Formats: sequence, C-alpha cells, structure tokens
Amino acid sequence: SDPSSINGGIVVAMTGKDCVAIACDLRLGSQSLGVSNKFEKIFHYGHVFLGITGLATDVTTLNEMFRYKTNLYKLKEERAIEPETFTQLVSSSLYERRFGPYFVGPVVAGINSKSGKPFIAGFDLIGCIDEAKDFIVSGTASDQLFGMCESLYEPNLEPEDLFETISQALLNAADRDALSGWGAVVYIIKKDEVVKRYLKMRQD
Amino acid sequence: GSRRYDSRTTIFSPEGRLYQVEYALESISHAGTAIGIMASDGIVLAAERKVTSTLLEQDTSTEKLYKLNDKIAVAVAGLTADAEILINTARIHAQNYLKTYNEDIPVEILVRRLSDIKQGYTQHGGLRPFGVSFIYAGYDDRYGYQLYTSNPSGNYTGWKAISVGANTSAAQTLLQMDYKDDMKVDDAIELALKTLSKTTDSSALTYDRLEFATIRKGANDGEVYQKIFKPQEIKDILVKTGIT
Amino acid sequence: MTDRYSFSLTTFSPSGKLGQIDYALTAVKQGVTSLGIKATNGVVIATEKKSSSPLAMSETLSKVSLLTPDIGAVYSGMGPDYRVLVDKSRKVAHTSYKRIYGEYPPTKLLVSEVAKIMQEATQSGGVRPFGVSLLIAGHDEFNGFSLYQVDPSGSYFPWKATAIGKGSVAAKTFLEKRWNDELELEDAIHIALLTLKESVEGEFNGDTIELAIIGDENPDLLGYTGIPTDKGPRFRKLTSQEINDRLEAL
Amino acid sequence: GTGYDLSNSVFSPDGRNFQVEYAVKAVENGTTSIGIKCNDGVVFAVEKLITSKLLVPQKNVKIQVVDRHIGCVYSGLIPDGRHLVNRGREEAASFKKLYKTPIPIPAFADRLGQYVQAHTLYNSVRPFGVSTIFGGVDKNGAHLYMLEPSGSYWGYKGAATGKGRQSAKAELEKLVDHHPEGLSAREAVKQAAKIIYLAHEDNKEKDFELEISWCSLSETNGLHKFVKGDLLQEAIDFAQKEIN
Amino acid sequence: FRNNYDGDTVTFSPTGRLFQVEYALEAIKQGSVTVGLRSNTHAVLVALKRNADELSSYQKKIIKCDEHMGLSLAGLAPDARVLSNYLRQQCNYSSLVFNRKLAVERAGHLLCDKAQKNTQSYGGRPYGVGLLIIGYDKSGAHLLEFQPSGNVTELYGTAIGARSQGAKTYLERTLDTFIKIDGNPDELIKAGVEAISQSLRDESLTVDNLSIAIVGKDTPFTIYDGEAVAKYI
Amino acid sequence: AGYDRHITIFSPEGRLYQVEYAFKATNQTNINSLAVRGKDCTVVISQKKVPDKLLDPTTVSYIFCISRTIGMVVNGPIPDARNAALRAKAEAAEFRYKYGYDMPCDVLAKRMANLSQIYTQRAYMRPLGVILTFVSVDEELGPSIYKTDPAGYYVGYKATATGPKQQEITTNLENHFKKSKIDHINEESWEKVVEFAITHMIDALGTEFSKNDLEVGVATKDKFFTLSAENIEERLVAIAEQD
Amino acid sequence: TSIMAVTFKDGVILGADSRTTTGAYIANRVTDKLTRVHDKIWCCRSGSAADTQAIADIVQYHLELYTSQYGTPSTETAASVFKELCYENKDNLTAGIIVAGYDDKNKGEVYTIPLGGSVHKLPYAIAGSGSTFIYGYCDKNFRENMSKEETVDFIKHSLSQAIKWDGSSGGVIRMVVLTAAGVERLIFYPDEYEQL
Amino acid sequence: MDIILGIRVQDSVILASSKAVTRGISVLKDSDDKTRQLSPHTLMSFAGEAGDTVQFAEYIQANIQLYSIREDYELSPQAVSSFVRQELAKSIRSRRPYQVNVLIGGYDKKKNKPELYQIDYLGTKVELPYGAHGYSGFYTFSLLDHHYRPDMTTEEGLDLLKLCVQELEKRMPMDFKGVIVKIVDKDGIRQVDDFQAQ
Amino acid sequence: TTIVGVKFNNGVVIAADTRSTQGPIVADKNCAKLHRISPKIWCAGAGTAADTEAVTQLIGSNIELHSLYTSREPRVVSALQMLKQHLFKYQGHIGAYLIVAGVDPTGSHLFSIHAHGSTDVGYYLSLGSGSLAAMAVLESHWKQDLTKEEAIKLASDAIQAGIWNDLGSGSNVDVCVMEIGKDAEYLRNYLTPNVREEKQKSYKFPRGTTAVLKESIVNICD
Ligand SMILES: [Mg+2]
Ligand SMILES: [Mg+2]
Ligand SMILES: [Mg+2]
Ligand SMILES: [Mg+2]
Ligand SMILES: [Mg+2]
Ligand SMILES: [Mg+2]
Repeated sequence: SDPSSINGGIVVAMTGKDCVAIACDLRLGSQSLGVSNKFEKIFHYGHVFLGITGLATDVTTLNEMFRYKTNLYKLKEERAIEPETFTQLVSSSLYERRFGPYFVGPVVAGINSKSGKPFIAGFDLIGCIDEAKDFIVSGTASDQLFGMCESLYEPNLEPEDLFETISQALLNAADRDALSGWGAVVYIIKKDEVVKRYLKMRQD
Repeated sequence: GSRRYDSRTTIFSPEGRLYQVEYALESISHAGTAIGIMASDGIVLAAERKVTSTLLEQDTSTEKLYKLNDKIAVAVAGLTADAEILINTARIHAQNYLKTYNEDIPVEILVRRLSDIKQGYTQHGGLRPFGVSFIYAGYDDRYGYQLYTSNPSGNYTGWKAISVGANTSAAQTLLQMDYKDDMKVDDAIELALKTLSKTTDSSALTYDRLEFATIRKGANDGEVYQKIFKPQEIKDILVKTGIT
Repeated sequence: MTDRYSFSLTTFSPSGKLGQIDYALTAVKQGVTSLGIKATNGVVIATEKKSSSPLAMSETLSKVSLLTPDIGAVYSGMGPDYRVLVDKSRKVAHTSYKRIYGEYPPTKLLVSEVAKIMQEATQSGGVRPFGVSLLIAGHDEFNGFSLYQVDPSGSYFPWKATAIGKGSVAAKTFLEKRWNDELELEDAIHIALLTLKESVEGEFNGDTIELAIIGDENPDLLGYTGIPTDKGPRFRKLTSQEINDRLEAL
Repeated sequence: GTGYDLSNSVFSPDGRNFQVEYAVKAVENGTTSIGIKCNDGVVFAVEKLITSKLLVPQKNVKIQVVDRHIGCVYSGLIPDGRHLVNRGREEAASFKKLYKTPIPIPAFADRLGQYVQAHTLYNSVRPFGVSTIFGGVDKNGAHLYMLEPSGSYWGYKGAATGKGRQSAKAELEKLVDHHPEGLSAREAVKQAAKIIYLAHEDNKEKDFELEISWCSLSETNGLHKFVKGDLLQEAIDFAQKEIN
Repeated sequence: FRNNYDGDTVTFSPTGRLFQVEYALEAIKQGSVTVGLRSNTHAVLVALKRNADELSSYQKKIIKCDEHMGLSLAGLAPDARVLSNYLRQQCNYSSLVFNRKLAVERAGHLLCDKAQKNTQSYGGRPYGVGLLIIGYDKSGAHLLEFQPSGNVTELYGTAIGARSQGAKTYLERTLDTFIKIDGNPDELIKAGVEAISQSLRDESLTVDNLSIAIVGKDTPFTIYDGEAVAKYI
Repeated sequence: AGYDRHITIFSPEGRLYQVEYAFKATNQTNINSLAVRGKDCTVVISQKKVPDKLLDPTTVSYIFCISRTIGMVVNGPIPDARNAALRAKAEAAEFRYKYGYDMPCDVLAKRMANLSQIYTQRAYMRPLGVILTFVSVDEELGPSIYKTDPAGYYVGYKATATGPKQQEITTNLENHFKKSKIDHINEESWEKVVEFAITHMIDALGTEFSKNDLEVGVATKDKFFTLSAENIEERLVAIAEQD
Repeated sequence: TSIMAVTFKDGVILGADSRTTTGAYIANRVTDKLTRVHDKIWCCRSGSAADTQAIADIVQYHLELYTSQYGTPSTETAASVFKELCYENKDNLTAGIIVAGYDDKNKGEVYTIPLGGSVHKLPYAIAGSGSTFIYGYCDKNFRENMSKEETVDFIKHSLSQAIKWDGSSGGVIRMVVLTAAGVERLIFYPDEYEQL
Repeated sequence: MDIILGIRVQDSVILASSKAVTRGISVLKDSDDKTRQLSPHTLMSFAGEAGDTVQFAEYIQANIQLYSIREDYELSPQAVSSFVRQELAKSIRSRRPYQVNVLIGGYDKKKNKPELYQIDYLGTKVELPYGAHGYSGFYTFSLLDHHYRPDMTTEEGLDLLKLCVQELEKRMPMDFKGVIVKIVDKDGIRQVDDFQAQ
Repeated sequence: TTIVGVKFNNGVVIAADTRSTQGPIVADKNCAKLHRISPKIWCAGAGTAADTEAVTQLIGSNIELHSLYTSREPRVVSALQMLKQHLFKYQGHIGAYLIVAGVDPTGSHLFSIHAHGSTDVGYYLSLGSGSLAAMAVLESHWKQDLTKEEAIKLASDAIQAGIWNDLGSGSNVDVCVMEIGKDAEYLRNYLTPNVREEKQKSYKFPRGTTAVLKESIVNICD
C-alpha cells in the first residue's frame, strides 16, 4: 500500500570542488521479489541531472514528462535548461498535482554552464524544494544515507575523491536496506565532462 | 440578426473550389520564396526574406526557418504569425509521439497531422484558414531524407526539390532544369541559391536577405545534424557559389 | 442572447489581403510617433504625450508601460487596445512563465506571447484585430538587450532601432544615419530625443515626452535589501527633470 | 448609406437606435392605459377594446399584479408586457427571498428597466413593444412609474400611454394643476375612469370595457386589488356623466 | 419595404409590425375552418376536417389535452402537436403536484407565454397554427382562442380558419340564443354545426368531413368523429 | 464589407463608426456638467432639466452614488446610464470584498473603461452611449475626477466639463486655471467650491439658474453626497450677492 | 466563546468576551468577536473563526451592494442574509450568530441565528459555549426598556459569570452600543469584571 | 493467480501461459489462451481481474492494428510496450483501473533481436531475459537465475520453460491445467502444439 | 517550525527558525521560512512546507499584478484578504499557517492566518510547533512602544525559545524588519547558534577503495 515502498531504491547527490556527483542503486522489485537488476533512476536533460526514487511507474512517467518539458523549452528558449531553472520546473510540476501526487522523491544535480558553480537539490513528493550545499539523499534508505553522508561528508572534495565518498555512502546505506541495492551507478559531473561508473556490490 | 455579418469561410464556389483556400494561396504567392532541395546525404532549405532595412537585426532573426524537433524543420511562406501557431502545435505533437512511443516521430506523421489541422479550417468552424505554406525537411529511420509541403487546403505532397511563395513557377522550372537524382548537399546549396537568385524581385541576393539551413547525417557520428546557417556563414557560402 | 458571432471577422479578399489587418495598420499610421533605439549597454523607447487638453493631467497616463522588471513597451495606435494588451501581457508573463520557472520570461518569449494574443484577434470568431503596434524592449541574462516591434497581424521583428506611427518613415530614416554598434545608452537617449523632436509639432519638454529605458540594474528601486540574486529591475522611466537635463543639451 | 435600422443594437449616424424607435410605434398603435398617483397610493386603469359581442364581459383581464403590492399595466404588444411581468415577478421573489421585505417600488422599477435596456444591447433580440405603467406602495409611500422600450423610466404624478395618450396626459395635467394637494384614491379612481373615457374618443369607433385597479395605504391596505362591484359602477357613472 | 423587414421575428418594421408573426397568422387563414361556442354548462368544438384526395384521410383537427380540456387546430399541424403536448404536460403537472385541474384561463396564459418566445428570439419561428380551446372547470365552461402572435382570448364562441368570418358573424347574432342552451348538449352541438355551415362553399359537411368535441359539467372531453356525428347534419 | 458601419470593426480609414456614433448619442439629453477639485473635495455640477409637469422631479438624475466614496455623473441617455451605474456599483463592491480596501476612483474608472474597450472589439456588444465622470477624494491621491468614454479612453482632470457646450465651459475653466496657476480651486469649504462651480457654469453658459435647474454632487474625505434643492439654493443665494 | 446582545430603550448593545482557543490553548486572548456588517448593524460571532469571518465578510459585501442600490438595509434584512448563508450551507458551517442593529423607526433589534440556520428575533439573546451558565441569571435579571447604564451592567455581569465558569471564555469584555447617538466602543478589563 | 512466464532466448521470445479459468469453486475452462497478437511480431500475454483482462488486451490490439494500417508499418516491440505502459499508467489514476499485468514478447525486425517486456497494472515496465507475473516468478526467477544462458536456442529455451513448468506443477497450490507456449521470432509467431508432452 | 511577528513603534518585524522535517528527520537544516509577498510585505510560514511557499508565491504574483494594474503599492489587508479567501476555499487542505506583516501607504500591519482561513491581528504573534515557547517569551517581555532594536531582540529571543525547547524547530534565526520609511531589510541568518563542531576524524577514503565494474563517458550536448 505505501506507494513509496513497493519497488525500492535510493539516490544521493553531493557537491565537490567544481563538481557534483549523483548516484543510485539498480533495483526494482515488487515487495520481496527482486524483479529487475537493471533499473536506473538517474536521468539527464542536457547537462542537468535528475534522479528519482519512489513508485517506479511514477519515476518513469516523470522522466518522460521532464524530457518533453525540457525539449520544448529548448526549442522556445534556444539554450539548454539550467539546474536552478529545472528545479523550479520540477517543483511546480509536482505541486500541480498537490492532492494526488506522484509518489517520488526527485533529486537534481548539475553545474550551471554560465557560472560554473555546482548545484544539487531534492524535493518532497509535493514540491517542497530543499536546496543544499552538501548533499541530498532520497529513497527507502533515506535515513541510512543521511547517516553515511552526515558523517562521511566534507566540503570541496576533488572529483576523484567525491567519487569514493558518494560511493561508500550509497553502498553501505544500501546494504542496511532490503529494498535497495542489486547494483549501483555513480555520475561524476564536471563542466567539460561527466563520468559514469558502475559499482561491485553485494547482490543480496 | 448575426448571420448578416458572416462571410461563410468554408463554402464551395460553383466550380467546386474553396474560396478562402484559393484566396489564401494567393496571399502566399506574395510572400518571400522558400526552397527545399533533397540530396542523397542532406536536405537544404533556403528562404528569401521579405521586409528589410539597414536597421533590421538579422543576427537574432529567424522569420522563415524553424526547427520542429531535432530531426525536422520547416520553411514558411505566409503570415509569420499564422505560422507560429501551427508550428507551436506541431512541436508539441512531436513531443507527444515521443512520450507515447519512445521513438522520434516519423516525418510524414508530423506532416499529416499539421495538414489535417489546416483541412479543419477548410471544412467546419467558420474561421479563416491560415495564410501559410510549409516545406518540411526531416530525417527518419523509415524513409530517411524527406521533403514535403503543405498549404491552406491541407493537402500535402513529397518532393526531391520544391519551392513555395512568390515565383514558384519560375523557380520550379529552374529546379526541374538543373536538379538530378544523385546530387550532393554542397551542390544542392548552390542550386538553391542559384534558384533564389533568378527569382528574386530585388537587385542582388545579399546575405541579410537570406535564411539557409541544411540537415546532414555526418558520416563520423551517426546522429542527424540540423544546422541553421548563421549570417556570416550565409555570406561565406554565397561567396563560394559566386554571387558575392 | 449570447455571442452568436462565432465566425471570423477577418477573412481573405480575392487579392490575398486580410482587410481588417491592413486597416488596423492604417489606424496605427494615424497615431503618435514612438520609437526605440537599442544601445550596446541599454535600450530606450520613447514617445510623445499628446495631452488631449491642457485641463487633463498628462502624468495620469502611461504610454510607456513596464511588463516585467526588465521589459518595457511603448506603442502607436489606439491607446485602449494597448492598455488591455499590457494587462494581458503582464498577466501572461506570470501565468506562462514566472509561475512555472520562478524567473521572468525573456523578451522574445514574452513578445512571442503578446504576439500570439494579437494573432488570435486576426482569426477568432467575433473580434476585430488590435489597432496597435508595439515596441517592446528588454533584457535577459542570456540574450542581453533587445528591441522588438509587433504588428496587428501578430508579426514581430527585432530592431537595432526603429519608429512607428505618424512620422515613422522620416524618423526611420533619421535613425539609420545616426545609429551604429558602439552607442552608449546616453547617446541613444540623445538620438531618441532628437528623432523625437522632429516628429513633435509643438511643445517639447519632459512634460510632453515619455522616454523610458532598459539599462543597468537599479537596486535603489527594489524596495528591500538582503537577497544577493535579485540585483534590481533594469527598467526605468525617466523623470521630467531627467529628460530636460538632456534637452538643454540639444 | 442606410440599413441602420435592420439590427437592434446598431447606432445610427445620429446616435439613435431605430429598432427601439419602431418598437415605440407598435406601442402607439395600442390601447390607452394610465396611472394616477395619489396622496397615499396609485390607481391604474386601461381601455379594453371590445372587438365583438362574442367576447365574454370582464374576463380578458389586462392589469397585472406583481408580488402583492405592485400593479402593472402596459399598452402595445400584450405578450411582450406579459413577458416583462413574468420577469417582474421573478425579480421580486428573488429580492424577497434574500431580503425578506417585499420589493420597494424604485427597486422594482430599476429591475424592469435594466431588463428592457438589456433588450437593446444585442442584435439577437428585439426590443419590447410595450410601455409599462406600474407602481405600488412600499415602506415609504406611493410610486407610479412608466417604462419605455428603450429602457427609460422616471417617476410620475400621473402617466398615460397608448392611442389616447395625449388627451389623457391633457386631463392628467389638468388634475396636477388643479389639485396640488394630491388626490384621494377614491377620487383618482373616478378621475381615472374619466381620463380613460375621454381617452377613448381618440378611438371613438369600437365600444370599450373599463378596467381599474388600485393600491392604497388606507383603502386596500397597501395591497394591489382590482376595483369591482359597487366601487366600479360609481366611477363608470361619474365618467359617463362628465363626458357631456 | 417588407422584403427587408420580414426576414425574421427579431425585426420590427418601421410601422411597428412583426412580419414573421403576421406571415404565420396567414397559414392559419389557409387552414380549414373550426368553430367553438359555449353555453353556461358545456362548450363545443365543431371542425371541418380537410382531406387531400378522395383517396385519403381527413386530417384530425381536435386534440384532447386532459379529461377537462381540449382544442381544435387551424394551420400547421406539427405546431399544434407541439403545442397540445405542452398543454398536456402543464395539465399533468397541475394534477400530479397540486392535485388540481388546470384552469382554462391559466392554460391560456401558459400558451401565450410559450408562443411569445418564438416571436422575440433569433432563428426561431413563430408557431403557425391557431387553436380553439374549450374546457370545464371549477368556474364553469370556457372557450379560448389562441393566435401565434401570442394573443389568447376568451369568448362565448368563435371560429377560425378559411371563411371563418361566416360563422363568426353567425354566432355573433346567435349569441343570446346559444348561451342559454344549458343542460342540452345535442342542441349546442347543432348550434355549432349550424355555425360551421356558414363558412362552407365546397360541399355539404359529411361523415368523413366533420369533427365535433364536447366537454362539460358531467361530460368528459370527448371526441366524436364520423359514424357518430351522423345525427348532427 | 459595407457593414463596417454596423458592428465594431475597422473601416478602410481605420475607424470604428459605431464607436463614433455612440459618442454622438451621449449628447441626446442636452445636459452639461462639470467637475472641479477643491483643496480637499471634488464637486460636480450637472444641469437638471425636467420638462414634463407630470414627472416626479426627484426621480430625475444623472448623478449616481457609486460607493461610500465614489460618485459618478453620466452624460448620456438614462437607460445606458443606469446600466453603467449598476455595474460600477457591482465592481466597487466586488473590489472591496476581494481586496480589503475601497476601490479608488481611477481604478473604478479604468475598470469601467476596459469594459468599454471590449464593446469596441467584440461585434456582439454595442458600446454604451455615455461618458462617465467619476469623482471622489482618494485616500491616496487627493480629490479626483476621472472620465471614460465609448472609445474606452479614460483620464484624470484638474477639472472637466462634458455635454453639448463642453468647449464653452472648458475654455472658461482653462482660463481660470491659467490665471491661478494651481491645479484646484483654492478653497477650504466645499460649499464655496460648489459656488465657484455654479458660478463658472453661469459665466460660461451665459445662463442664470434656479434650484430645480441644478444637480450638484460633492466628494469629501470618506463620503460623497448629492445636494438638496435647498442646499443648492443656499449656494444660489450666496452667489446672487457676489455677482 | 461568550456573546450576547441586549436591546433597550435607546437601542441595543452587543457584548462578548475576547478569547479564541484551539482546544485549551488560548490562540488569542484579545479577539474582537463583535463585527460590523453595516454602520449600525453588527453581529456577535460564535463557532468556527474561519466560518464566521467568511460569513460576516460576505454579509458585509451583500449589504454594501444593497446600500448602493436600494439604500440603508434594515436589521431584519441583515439577518435574512445571514440566515440564507447559514441555512443553505448548514452541512459545512459551525456558526451561531447574533445580529443586532439600530434604526430610527424600529429602535433596537436582535436576531439570533443558531446552528440549524433558523432565525429568531428576541428582546435579547445569548450564545457561545459560556452561555449555558447564564440562562438562569439572564432570565432573572433582564427587564425591557432598560437604560444604557443598566444594560451595560446586565451584560457586564452576565458575561462575567460566563467567563467565570466557562474555560472557553475569558480575556476582556467588549461591548458595542448602538443608538441614534451613533456607535460607541466599550471594553472592560478582568481586574474590574472579575470581582463583581 | 494464472501463470504467465516469458523467456527471451537468442533468436526468439517464448511466452508460456496457463490454460485454466476458474471462478469460485469450479474450473470453467481448461484451454484458455491468455494471449493476443498485437502485430505479426508482437505478442502480449496477460493476467489479472476477470473481465479487465481480455478487455484490456483486445483494446490494445485494436489500437496497434489501427496504427499498422494507417502507417502500413509495424511498430517496434519497444514501441508497442511503451504505448501499453502509458495506457496502464494513465489507467491507474482513473475511476476503475485496468487490473491487468502483461508480458510483451516481440521480435524487432529492424534490430533483428527478440525482446520481452514486463509491465504491471501500475505501468511499471522493465525489459528482461525472462520474467513472470503473479506468484510463478517466486519459483521461476531463481530457477532461471540458475539455468539460463543468453545464447540458448529456441529448443533450449523450451526445455528451460519445461523445467519452470514442472516446478510450478510440483509446488504451486492451484491446478492451472498446464500452459500454452508460443514462440515469437523472425518468421512471426507460432504455437508449440506439442508441450503438454514434448 | 517556529515563527513570530512583533510590531514596534514605526513598523513590524518578523522572524522564524530554519528547520524543516520529514517526520523526526531533519530534511533541511536551513530552509527559508520568510517569504517576500511584495517588496514591503512579508510573510512567515509554518505548516506544510510546499503549501506555505505555493500559497505565498501565488498571492505574491496576483499582488504584483494588482499593483501594476492600480499604479499603487500593495496593501497588507489585500494580501491578508486574498490569503484568507484562498485558504478558506480549500477548507484547510492547504496547511498554511502564516504571519503576514509589512508596511504600506496606510501604516504598519501585523496579522496571522490559519489554514482554514481565519485571521487575527495583534502586536505580537507566533505560530508553529514552537508557538508556545515563543509566546511564553513574548508574553514575558513585550511592552508597547518598542524600538526597532528592542523588537528585533524580542523576536529573536522568541525564536530562540523555540529552537531550544522545541524539537520541531532549530538551526538559525531569520528576521525581516519592515520599517515605515526605509526599504524592508531581510536579515537572513541573523543568528546562527547551532554550528556543528569540527569532526574528530576525516573519512577521506584512500582512492581505489571502491570496486568499479565498467567505466564510460556520458554525452551531454546535442
Ligand atoms: Mg524516505
Ligand atoms: Mg539493501
Ligand atoms: Mg415619453
Ligand atoms: Mg462591438
Ligand atoms: Mg451587434
Ligand atoms: Mg474563564
């Protein structure tokens, strides 16, 4: 019945020195039954990334919705949408369904192409926006992530370092959660390039 | 009564012709000429601008060539405003098809949809049609490079090279004269320019009076690149061809 | 009862002309001059205040209107049609943009939105087109500065400088000589002032000129302090005195 | 040019609304009816053309009550008047339902006015072909009124309309000039019968049936009631008497 | 003139006339004749029915509205159907909701208001039929005449349709006599038939030709056609 | 086509004749009015002409009390005038309810103009043949006078006049203001401003007035009211001992 | 909430406490539950704050419009509007309101509109949670045609008791005097009413 | 519940579905086909609430058939599924959601690769080597997790399905009356008429 | 959440804490609870996070448009009447509890609005889980005729009461002073008394600690 606990999954993004990183687990199941070992939850429209945890059907639906919305935007405005802006789009798009929400917990991460400052944010299922300087966590293992992050985190880490951190944060938080895990993916984000690495992790 | 002031925009003449469509097609023939040429590795859209001046800003201008989606574009001939309306709706249908099937929309599907909206204004409603005609240049997995055209009646057809707006007959003849099935983009460009050159109702074909676009499927990539020529680039290609 | 006028009132004539549209454009020709000149670091839009009586108070009428804190509009045509175009323009800047992205629309898009409103009056059932033409000037973080004209057909175009209404042709010509791509805003204001002088028949001073600009950010106009992102509105209406100080430097 | 009179909301070059004006003629072609305000009420009377002996005496009633304290009488297109009264009735109820007190005459009047005026704002309705004299007694006195097809209405010391209009107003003016004190409803009833009788001369061809009704703060309690029996003959007599 | 002002019911002529309404009244004149007349105890309707060929039926001209009310039509039949139905409904409502037989006078007021809408409204069309309504109620016998202009009148008697003026003058003299035919239905009927005879020219009223209806004190609105009207010629 | 003179659509010269014919309708009554601003009041005077002896004189006015603070005078036929009053009232009430403060004069005006602009653009609506003069003493702007017309134009005046003899009164007033140089009668009491008003209407229309020939309306801080035949007389007497 | 309205020879006075609670917390101890819907037509509010504010706000509007159009509204009419809203919307409102106003012909008047939306005109009325306690006192100490001074007392004593016993009442006692003389605003502090 | 399994081998997709339709205390039919051909290279199996089941399937059929005609082309399997997902995802928030779960197996003629998609009544879709709806998954996923290999032949897949079927008959409480197997490959769709005993 | 408003001699100031919670977990250690409705009209909100922001943006928008349409500075009673009427329409489903204050042409104002649409006016108010700790303080130290300086303290302390004694509040204090003549001043993070102490160790993992399977580059442009 709790829409937010049927499929399972987690997402977390942090900010480093001229970088951000966002990672997620690959699981998709139906309660106890693990069904898919290949379900990614991080998406990107241009250089803006959005990870979504929650009811898989809604995760998929909102991605589709944001692709559409981002695409049109690009045609009218003639430039790729920015993180600060996308965040507002997500927020409003969520609040639009205030009394029959999408059971999700989105996370936005990216680097403003103009100013270059790293940016990340998270939202509740109805649009409350939480813009933070350190990290954003979401999913069934939110508590665990909040635990790993709060401790493991420290300001201005370089890309190569942030990777380890975000990874250990995700990895260990997942292992204390039944509904998450089954593989993980991390995105290291820099102005110029973005790297995607898959992690070896307990497959239980 | 109210009827008293109704023009009956959707009626047939005693000859079985739709007045307003006919009269809109007329409006269109007074509009700048747009040309689309379909190659074996690209498609070219070129357009001649109407309403110019020393003061008009051509840099940040795009009054004839619009991007419908990453793989499709249109050249317009007619009321620039009437056009935008259709274009905005065409842009959405592209995205709707994407959301629904998770595949880019097939050029003809986009086209047919637009044309059906036009036909509507033709058969019911009591409103004036749109004084617009498009040439669509797009690419897709099923047919590849495609060039089509639609007009106020809502009829559409496909071409290897075509033109719309003023001096169609002239440009068409010229097109039928030098176009050949196994052409090349860089060549189609020239032809397009040439054609505009011999139909222009102005002195010389200067960059500031043109809009140019090509849809190329570069060999070293795979994705269909849509490039809307920037003023400087128009001037350049205009020089290469020789009009100067 | 009920608006039974469900058919277009603007149709196609056998020559391809949209009558009501050409006509509205005539109404535009008959209206007072307004112009806009774009500089490298600003834009100015100006017009004359055709006081319809010395008993009427000129100040209680803004021919130049703020659409957003970074975009302004001026016209030439049937004033009322404008006023309501402003209302709708200000409202749509919110409904289709601030209420969705949390930032004001960029000029071209807001223009595009106004434009659409007008086009619809060229096709919808039961309405006559708008008897106005507008010059909208603004600035936005990504496109810099811009000036646009929108006609009753709904067509719109970007200008380096221009004029509309009564003395349009002459002024369009005057601007073409004076203008260049290295003008600082003061110079354009000046040029605007000159170009405007030539159209103006009688009195010429800050009590008959309405000139507004789109330039640097003005924190002193914000009304609050403490937030380092909203640097302040870039649209400023010149005061009577500010105009005179440049008039007395003819 | 012309044609300014084929549509109801059109303003002529002189700023007139011809349809409203033709409506008036329809009125002028109708029976006379008047209203005399008095010291504490209003009386209404109307001429009733006896088209034939086949018409059942005293049955085709023309004066109408709105609510319980308002009398309405009109000349012209009878149905149009009925239409106006039905709305009059609905408007009173709406007012009573929300405010409890029955509708004040001035209020009632404006209500009728705004309805008629509305019928001169669109070309999909024709103005009313009646003038209505109506009024009654409320919280503060008597009120007599007259409404024209244009929607105009004002308060009257006496009022008349229809073919006998002029002779009636003539008499009415006599009364106002001679009795500045006011008139007892008892007298008004008589005088009404007179004015009607005299007003019948402008149509001296067909026999007529007299109809009176009153609303008086002391003779009918402030309620609209028709004049019947004893009280009716007295006036018919006083009338047939002063005719010579 | 006319040709510009008769285009619809929402246009007044410069004289203050409504041409569409007037044209409507004309179809009534084109229709067959019917007479209505009442005493103090009964009300009768006699109507000349009109055939098309000697090979067809004679269009029914009388309709029963309730057990106490009915009418005869002259003009466009469809329109009478539509109007009788309405009178049928209003009669029903009175019964169901108030357990009250609809007053003929009110039946009148209701019809008038129904027609009037089509005579001030765009694209509508006046009704093209006149009606002779009869009924017995709490206040005795009644006869009402309805015209598409919206005018409804109560009379001791009358007739409408082509040549109607014949019987109309007849009754107009015959009044003092018929208004006293109380308690003798068959007589009133005769008076009605006689009346109807005054608007004849074609051929004498026959079995397939006549239609009579009667309502009264102890007589429910009943339709007599053909075989039964034999005795009244 | 040639119907462009029937519905509010443009003519080839770019004009709306129905709008223009509407302006001509405004003069059908033959009443002139003017309004001037005091130091802290606003007065409007309008002639009152009661021709018929069978009319109740107290029921004839083109002055309407819109809200506790706003007063309006109409130059136009009565049925279109009242139609405009009702709506003004309705708008003022709705404004208070939704926004929490009394609707300002200029705002009521603008709103009223906007409605007019709409009849100017939609075929089915006919403009109303009336000019509306709104007066009050705005809590934020001082005494005010805003006028709107069938074209949907509205603006603020130092003082204004309207009617067939608009220009006569206008020029007389314009001259008074060129003389004083200020934008309002420099008087403390509204009773005096009412005087000035009537005075100048006389000096310009070249006519003398009785108490049943005028209709006066004044607007002070937190109230607008119409004068009684008697209050007017007190004004008529105060002037007939000066001139 | 503790409210009442008492008519007297010169007009009528409306009295009320000034407490608003969310359960047992005192949200506001200085509330004004005496609200004007017209110059001389006021109402005492008891029940939901929102509901009553909402209702009052609307009645004011309807009355304002009434004024502009047909002049000064009677108290009875003020009541009818209230009744209309309260009755027609009974399933969604928790509002018991007392309407009182002064008029030249009718002198002072009080109408009580209880929960069902019924309307009752009475010499005086009391309502609000604390009212139950004073049914006795008020029925014993109320006489007609009292004087301003007397009436002010009766209200002051009645409400003081109500405030004493009911925990949902308290604060200060506000009154509103409505007579030809106009409109006066009275207030009485605890340190005065408590030891009466 | 009814059984719905699907297994994508190297050159085909095999869907196996139980033949029983039970209502209350009795098995009404033992030969039901819980499948509809969406297009000549796309088959969809379904399971769920009584009527919704066939109703949903036939509806999606109609729509895909219509498209095929209007465009004289065959949507890719990926296309049909997304379409299907959207019809479900929109249904979950309707008045009476379609309570159906489907497996879509199609052979993509363009990519020349077989595909199997699992989508539940919520519009939860995912692409897999093999999948199942209901309780069946609860035994088969582990079984297939062990015996499956990506390069299996169609025959090998059939044998693997067999295993899946035998385990289900051994441990599931309901007698589902066997399954109907179907193979979707380059040449279309064919029903293995010999699975009741192979 | 803990919010207050205290009117002073020539204005009104408001403050609020900066903690947001998803149950017993701290979602945001520093969210902004003060919202600009118009330049000189601010609102402090508590209740459902998104509702307070949504209802605030919405009414702020419509307020901006009313200003432009009337050529006048916005008035608090307008924001007050609009908020109230919106909230009331929603029968409490929009869980917005707000203290709306600011200066306008008519003076300085201070009101409070509850999610069901009832409004209050007072010289000092507080709302939120911390409403009691704050009000306690307010009822202890308020007096009439406070200086801008005194009010700021009063408000600040009250918020501190909440931060300390209410688990439903925390982190920092934000203030917005709206003085009659001057431009409204927003003092974001006026006070920051809950700074986390320096960590004992650093968990900078030596690079290579994490096991990667496959590595690839992402394409970000078109
Ligand atoms: Mg969680
Ligand atoms: Mg786990
Ligand atoms: Mg007259
Ligand atoms: Mg119009
Ligand atoms: Mg019209
Ligand atoms: Mg107590």
